[PDB]
Amino acid sequence: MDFTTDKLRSMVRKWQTLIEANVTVKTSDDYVLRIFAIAFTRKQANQVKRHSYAQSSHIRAIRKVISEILTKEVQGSTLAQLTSKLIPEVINKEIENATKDI
Amino acid sequence: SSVLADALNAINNAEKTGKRQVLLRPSSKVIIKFLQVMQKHGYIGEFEYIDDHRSGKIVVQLNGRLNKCGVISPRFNVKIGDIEKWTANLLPARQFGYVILTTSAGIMDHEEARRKHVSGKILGFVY
Amino acid sequence: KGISSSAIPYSRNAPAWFKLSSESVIEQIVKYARKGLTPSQIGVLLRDAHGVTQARVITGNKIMRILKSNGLAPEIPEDLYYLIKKAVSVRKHLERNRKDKDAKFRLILIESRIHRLARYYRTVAVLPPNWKYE
RNA sequence: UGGUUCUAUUUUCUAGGACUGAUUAAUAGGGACGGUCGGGGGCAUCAGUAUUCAAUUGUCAGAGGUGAAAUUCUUGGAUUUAUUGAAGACUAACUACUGCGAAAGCAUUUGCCAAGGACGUUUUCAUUAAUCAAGAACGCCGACUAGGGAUCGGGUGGUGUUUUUUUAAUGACCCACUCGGCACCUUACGAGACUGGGGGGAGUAUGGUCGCAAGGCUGAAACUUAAAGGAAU
Repeated sequence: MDFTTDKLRSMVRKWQTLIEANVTVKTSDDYVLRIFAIAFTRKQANQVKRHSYAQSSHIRAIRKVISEILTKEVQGSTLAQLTSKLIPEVINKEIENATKDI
Repeated sequence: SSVLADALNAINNAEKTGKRQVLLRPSSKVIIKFLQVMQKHGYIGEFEYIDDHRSGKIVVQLNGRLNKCGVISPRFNVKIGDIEKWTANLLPARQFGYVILTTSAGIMDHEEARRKHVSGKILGFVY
Repeated sequence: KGISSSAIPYSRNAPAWFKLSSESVIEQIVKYARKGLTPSQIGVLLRDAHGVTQARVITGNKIMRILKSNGLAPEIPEDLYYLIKKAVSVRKHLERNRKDKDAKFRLILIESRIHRLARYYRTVAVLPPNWKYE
């Protein structure tokens, strides 16, 4: 699976940070997959400072929980189960819910 | 730098910038006597020694009448016969300002020193 | 340079809620020192848990004098000891990996700082002369 | 730790003797601690897609490159396309009048190794300090007042929204204050006294000195001399 280049070029904006992670996970079959992840630091509503950067320890902690919960979503899936899991974009919702604490 | 020199530097350039109060820290007996003789001649107003337990602070109030403080950094001895010569060589004019000396009878200006007839080492000037 | 130090109060009394004894503090001090803590650690533990503000105020004198009068003197002052062990930790790092030019530079700085207060302590003769840093 | 002897009920309690004696705690300096902070360093690890090369297909006549061309490769299949491998680098956008480092400099992940700074501190030492010739490592000004907006790191307080719950602790934003930084925009006030060098800028003249430079068809001069060429026609 792969994005088009225009999608992530349409996502990258300055005055934020992109946290990107990747893990090499073997599924419940013996397929081994290198699976990536990108995420961009939002600014809250009522935020008046123009930056909304992460403090790089928040980046390490966010990237840690990204790696842990998506290597939990693999190993607990086959290829067909993982494909049906990442069609309706719901591992992204798992990452968002698990990371809004940070 | 010294401890009398930076106090007199603060009390100089604060008055040049036109403030009505200086806070100078730290504070010694020689600083108290120097401000004592210059308020005896009317260059500063009141001043107050806030005692913290470290070394002391002074808040001087000063109106307009000073235009230069200083210290003479080698504390050379002067004589009663050469008080007039040293005032002539370092003061602005003939009767303009006072040279302040550390004497046997304490910190005094030059004209009080030669009034009660005692010499000493030079400390600094005010005019 | 930054201004971040501790601000000693103007009072020199016990704070009038300090109901403990002026001797049980000394017994706790010598107990912690004999179980093996540096005097700064004695002071911070005594301040945090058994709430003596500072022991020069609440006891008679400062706690290195308390330890030296109760027999628990240091071999070498705490400043020199901590700088010595930091210098030898950097020296073992340098023998381990030898392309750390920045850590060589910090070793030159730490060794200069060793020599400065070792010279001070030697002219005071806290520690004996003919002391070298090995 | 050792030893001597004094009081009343088989064992209770006792008295004495030999192996320290000045201040603070600098909006000076150092050291410890705490939660941290950073693209500071070293080692190891991980990834990324380009590029180059190679293998395998598919297809066929061109591909580079230039202002045009050319050297070069190419029916023994170049360029293009797809799959895969190998190599050496490099760390795109995020990336900033931001950060860190003594400077040169430093940008992928994770871990280890030591380090460092700012902050917090009712911790500790107590003048241990500042500047630089020599030497060593790496390689509009100042002694000067106030501010203002924005930003980076820490801290305190407030009390709303994102957060959330009996697994650990831990956020993000808003506001005020405060400390310390990289800058920016202003203000007020001060004597602030890899070594070797002729003398301003723009020009002008030259009966001086040192140079370089003209003539005149070539051949062709001792020879009025060929062929051929030039010029004008």
